[PDB]
Amino acid sequence: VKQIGAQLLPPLYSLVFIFGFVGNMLVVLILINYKKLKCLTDIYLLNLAISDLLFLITLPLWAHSAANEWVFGNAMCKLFTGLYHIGYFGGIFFIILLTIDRYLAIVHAVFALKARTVTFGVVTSVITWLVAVFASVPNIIFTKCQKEDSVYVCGPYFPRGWNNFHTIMRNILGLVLPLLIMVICYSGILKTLLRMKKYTCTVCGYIYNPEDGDPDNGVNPGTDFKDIPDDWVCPLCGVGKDQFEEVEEEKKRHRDVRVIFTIMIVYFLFWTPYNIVILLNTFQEFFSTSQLDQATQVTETLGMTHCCINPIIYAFVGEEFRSLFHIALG
Ligand SMILES: CO[C@@H]1COCC[C@@H]1[NH2+][C@@H]1CC[C@@](C(=O)N2CCc3ncc(C(F)(F)F)cc3C2)(C(C)C)C1
Ligand SMILES: [Zn+2]
Repeated sequence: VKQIGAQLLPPLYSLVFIFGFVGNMLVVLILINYKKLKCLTDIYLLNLAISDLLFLITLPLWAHSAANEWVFGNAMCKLFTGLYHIGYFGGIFFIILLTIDRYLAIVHAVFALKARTVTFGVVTSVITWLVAVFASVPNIIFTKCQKEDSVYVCGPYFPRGWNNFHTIMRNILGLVLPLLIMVICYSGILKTLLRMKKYTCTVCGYIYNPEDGDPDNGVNPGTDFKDIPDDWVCPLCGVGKDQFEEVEEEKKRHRDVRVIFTIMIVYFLFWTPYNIVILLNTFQEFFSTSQLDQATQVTETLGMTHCCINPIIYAFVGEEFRSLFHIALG
């Protein structure tokens, strides 16, 4: 495990820092220059890129210290632990705000006034950074630079009280809160999208509008396509219900749900294994102890590579890159 750490992490963390810094800085430049931070969602996307930047700028010191002793001092050990937790806790909170922003705008039809868009986004973002700072305060206090087995190490030294409280709070803030928000928000968004979703016929091209409906053949307005009976047929050509296909939303705010939903799902796939093993390692209910100790180190690496995956999601899943690529040519 110690030799695997000296071999695997230095080149891995170097590649994550190169791909991560260039990618996340491009997101910041595209939000400031192309989008101009006009919408409310753009301010939280900018803070999410800053959350990743603050996190990934600590990788050169972790990459270096994976193969040799800690030589930056106790002051840098405390500072770089703060940037890790502010970047980690900060990031997950801005993903929750982007999910809440979409839930209220799609499910409840709420909108920020043009004059109060920049004012609301700035005040709530400062409050989020303050809550992310207070969540990192315990980790900055107890993480120190001490010597263990004649080797200088920058690691956590929490008493049994604050260590148990650290573990449960990291799970509540990084695993229970985002997952509890995911199930309530995205289901509610899926419910309202399904009712308003339009369906196009593959034969004649007849686009079924739910707001208008089809009063002619006994379909009152505002009815869902899934709620229409099986014996129903197309008004133009009279084809069957099985030939009708789905239509993508014309509104970019409705198509943007897939971008933020992926960001949330990818966060869980990378950070849940770490959050679960620290809970199993701290609260040894039935627990073999060496397996949980090595598993905490392996799952931490996975979580630390997550910083460079956010710009890759906006490139492939998001249409904001393909639109910018067409503008860059003609
Ligand atoms: C100062 O603490 C930091 C801020 O506060 C939270 C904890 C965080 N811990 C740091 C994060 C960098 C760190 C690390 O990433 N490690 C440990 C050693 C290790 N050894 C082998 C493998 C292996 F086998 F899986 F490859 C993985 C790993 C994972 C280390 C390189 C300095 C420990
Ligand atoms: Zn038809």
